[PDB]
Parts: sequence; structure tokens; C-alpha cells
Amino acid sequence: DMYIERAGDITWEKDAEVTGNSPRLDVALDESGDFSLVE
Amino acid sequence: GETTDGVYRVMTRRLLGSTQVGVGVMQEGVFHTMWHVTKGAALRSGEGRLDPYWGDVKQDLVSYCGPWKLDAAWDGLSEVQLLAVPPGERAKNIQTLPGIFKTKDGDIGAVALDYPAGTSGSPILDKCGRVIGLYGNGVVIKNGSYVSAITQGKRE
Ligand SMILES: O=C(Nc1ccc2c(c1)CNC2)c1cc(F)c2[nH]ccc2c1
Repeated sequence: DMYIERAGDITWEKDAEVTGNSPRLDVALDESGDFSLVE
Repeated sequence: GETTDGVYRVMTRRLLGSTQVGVGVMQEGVFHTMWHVTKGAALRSGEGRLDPYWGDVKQDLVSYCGPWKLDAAWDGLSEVQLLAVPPGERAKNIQTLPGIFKTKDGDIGAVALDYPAGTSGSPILDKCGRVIGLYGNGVVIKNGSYVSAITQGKRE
């Protein structure tokens, strides 16, 4: 049996830790909702 | 039980101790999460029960208590924040500029941040605080790292 617990408010925070890149990837989506890389 | 708007953890006691399987958004009395987190199963919120209302394995989404309410979309230009709620750790905003998943049916935004699979369902926000999608469904790159799509549902 799964349960839920509140973890916070949904707000944008100014001056948050900025990380991560912006890749452009060729993908396919199958009937099972699974993504795969196309090359 | 608790139906206040906000980000919530999805937990289970089926495994050893209490284990976090995912995250979800509570908005307008509707709990929104990814299908692979719950697999359409009923949820508990204290003494209350949350029954599924809508779901789709291909979109990998599911809503509880009512129809999907989140309709905001990535503008294709601006940075976004992932309000990551990782297992055993406090909720934390992480700003990034999304990339693009190019598909036969059009382009989707994509966030490239590394989090455990239990972080799935964590919302992605725009500068107004609006949920533009959920994190948890994407691809594994050459680096073994994960790149998730910005998955949004449809509001009717
Ligand atoms: O496996 C993941 N996600 C998923 C699982 C099962 C299914 C789907 C997506 C959609 N069809 C069924 C996942 C999610 C994450 F956030 C992650 N972070 C690192 C690795 C990883 C992996």
C-alpha cells in the first residue's frame, strides 16, 4: 500500500544552484512509454 | 487526508523499511504523478484514500481524485527549475536550461540533471512557479547518465 507525504510548496527560488547542460537528442517513444536513442 | 497544494513524496512499506518510489504534485484537489511510480495503484494520505481517475502508460502519467489540471508549457527559450525531492533528502530547486528530444511527432523539452529513479514525479517549473511538466521519463546517454523529458499532460 503506497502513501503520500507533503514535502514542500511549489515555488520558483531566485538564485538557485544553476547546473546541467542542454543536449539535442534524436529519440523514439514506444507503446510502453519508453524512450530510446535513435542514431 | 491532506489535500493542500504542493509537492509530495510517494512512499511504500512493501520493501525494507519505508522506501521512496517517487514524487507528485497536488493541485486543485488532484494528485499528479508518473504512471511508472504507482502503476495506477490506489494511494493513501493518512486515513484517506486517493483513487486513480485518469492514466496512460505511453504518456507515462496518472491523476488521482480528478482530471489532469497541469497545463503550463516550456516556452522553448527560458531556464526552468526542477523542484527535485530526492529520497531521504529535503526538496531543493535546481535551475537549468533544457535541451530538446527530437521525435517523429515533434520536439519536447528535456532536462539533464542526475537524480535517483525515486526522484520521478518531481515537478519542473517556469519563472512564474507554474508546473510545466514532470521529471522521470527519458533516456540513458553514452555517459551512463539520465536525461529526462519535460512530460506534460492535457487539461480538458
Ligand atoms: O527508469 C526510469 N524511469 C522510468 C521507469 C519505467 C518506465 C518509464 C520510465 C516509462 N515507461 C515505464 C528512471 C527515472 C529516473 F528519474 C532516473 N534517473 C536516473 C535513472 C533513472 C531512471
